[PDB]
Amino acid sequence: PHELESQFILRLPPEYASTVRRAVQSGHVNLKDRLTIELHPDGRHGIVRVDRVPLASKLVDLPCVMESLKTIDKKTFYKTADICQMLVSTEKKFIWNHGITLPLKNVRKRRFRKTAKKDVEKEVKRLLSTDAEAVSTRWEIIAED
Amino acid sequence: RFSVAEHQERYKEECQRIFDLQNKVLSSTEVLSTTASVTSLNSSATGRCLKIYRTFRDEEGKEYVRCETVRKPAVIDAYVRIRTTKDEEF
Amino acid sequence: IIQHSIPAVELRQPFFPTHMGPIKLRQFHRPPLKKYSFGALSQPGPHSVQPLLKHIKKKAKMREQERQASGGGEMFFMRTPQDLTGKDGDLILAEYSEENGPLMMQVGMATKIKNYYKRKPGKDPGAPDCKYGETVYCHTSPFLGSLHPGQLLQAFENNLFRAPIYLHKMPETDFLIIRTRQGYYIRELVDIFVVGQQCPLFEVPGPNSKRANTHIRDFLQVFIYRLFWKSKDRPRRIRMEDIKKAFPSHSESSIRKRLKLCADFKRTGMDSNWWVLKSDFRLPTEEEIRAMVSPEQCCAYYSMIAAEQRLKDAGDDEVRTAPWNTTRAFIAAMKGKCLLEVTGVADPTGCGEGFSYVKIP
Repeated sequence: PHELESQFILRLPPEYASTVRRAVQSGHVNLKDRLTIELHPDGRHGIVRVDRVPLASKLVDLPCVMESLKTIDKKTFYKTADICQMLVSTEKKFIWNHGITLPLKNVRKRRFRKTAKKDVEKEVKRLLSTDAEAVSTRWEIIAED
Repeated sequence: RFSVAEHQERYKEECQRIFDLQNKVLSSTEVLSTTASVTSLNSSATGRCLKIYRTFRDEEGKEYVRCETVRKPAVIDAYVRIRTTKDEEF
Repeated sequence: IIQHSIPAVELRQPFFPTHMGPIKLRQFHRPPLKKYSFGALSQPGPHSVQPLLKHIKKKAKMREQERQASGGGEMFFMRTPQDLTGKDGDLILAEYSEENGPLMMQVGMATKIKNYYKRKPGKDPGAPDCKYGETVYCHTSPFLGSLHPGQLLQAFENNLFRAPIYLHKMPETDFLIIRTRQGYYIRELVDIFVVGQQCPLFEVPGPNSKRANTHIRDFLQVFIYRLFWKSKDRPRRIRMEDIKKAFPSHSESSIRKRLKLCADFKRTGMDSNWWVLKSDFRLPTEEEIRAMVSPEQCCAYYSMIAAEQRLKDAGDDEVRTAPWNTTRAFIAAMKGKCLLEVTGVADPTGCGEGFSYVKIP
């Protein structure tokens, strides 16, 4: 079978980004030893090791949706993957408010129409299980108390 | 009392001006400095929280009762919507 | 005019899913980073990224050899799923301004970049030249506004929408990591477009519409025909629980309705518990199956069911912002049926920027 490739964006500190960029544009396999990525079983934490120097990483959710588009003639572009995550290196914390481009900054706060967390469904599933495992349930919409 | 050219031209100019503004906004390479003020809703129209009493049996012999209060209007809506639907499933 | 990849026009399941559940409809076009169970990345620990520069230039030199061996004209290259990898070719990125657009391309579909250039009054030097796309001189503005004299505007143009794009240079810190089961791979990016508000050219159907139910029935029929084509036994035969694995929300009465014509169930003897193909039934050819369902209809259906989920999760203003209403409003405005209030609540920005596509008389 075929599995859709999973592309994400890696953001590095600027000096480390310059060393990684020089090693990528060089093209040797020396970069392969120099740059490693360890993703922790949290799923939202990691180390990126540039030249064997550890950097602390967080995999965050991006507010917009990006799409990689490949081409052979620079006139027709074929969509290859959807990018929604970024492993910035240096829950609410794992959500990025800004977009990658310069015009998109504070997009989630200003350029996004109010949208719901769809979280609440999981919380309701937790309450329903407790109700069904009980015997007697008493409910009242309340006031200030 | 125009019901024709006035409406059409007004719509056209709002379209062109809006488009121009959008073009100016997106192609900006100006750096933007890093919550936007919004109306804050009350705990629902009624301003009412939800409290649930649960009766369970512990190991050996016991009959403890748990009173749990849900102050989140979002959890409330989804909870009681299901309860009202169930009241009608029978 | 738009020629999608052969995985896209044949509606392969990895790229065009048969069924999307609720947690997969909430993560529509935002696929999370999945953990592998088997493979090299499934073992926990540090993993080296691998620089592909020799792979990119080897594949580009090989494709140029293929093009010059075929007479030197323009060629069609995306014939396999392995052509749609990010490991080769010139990648650009495309960011969207809206959170949830009314229409959005699936993986494997093609789009074009058109540079609309309105000449200056009288003499003009020529279109400011651009790295990507082809230039066209537009007297009649494609979008809602009109181009200024001497203004070039790039745009994504395909069958789904048409949207103004704006080329920005990438940040100096961001690279692109393509992870697969075997390892990590890194490219740099230099070009990233920002896509403005889309102008929809395809109408998203409504829920329980006639076009909606027709697309569901035709998609199920195309999947059944392609399972019959994949069958190796001579009286081609399929199993029902393959279709029940693909479409699990379907009642089995509908699947048996699709299999009633073109197949019959064998209970006993040979081919038992199989749905063999009827001997008088001619299985349709590849071009007929391609003419049954279009990929843009699948994208419109996916937009409808994703918007159905978002509205369902959020308990009339929101209903107006649903893509069936907004696509109907914009296409009706383009024929001149009706006008749109350009300031309203269907505005995907939430501020004065951007349009709202809801009908006004």
